[PDB]
Amino acid sequence: KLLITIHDRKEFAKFEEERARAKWDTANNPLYKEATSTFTNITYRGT
Repeated sequence: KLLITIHDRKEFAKFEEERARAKWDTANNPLYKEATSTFTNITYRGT
């Protein structure tokens, strides 16, 4: 798990830039919820 955790947390360590709150918040501002919306934020155009 040691490297499997370091060699993988890279993504987390990367996605951190978006919700980097998951280390001292995760939920704080809806941002954390917006980081996921970043997916729908491209379809949120309702069209």
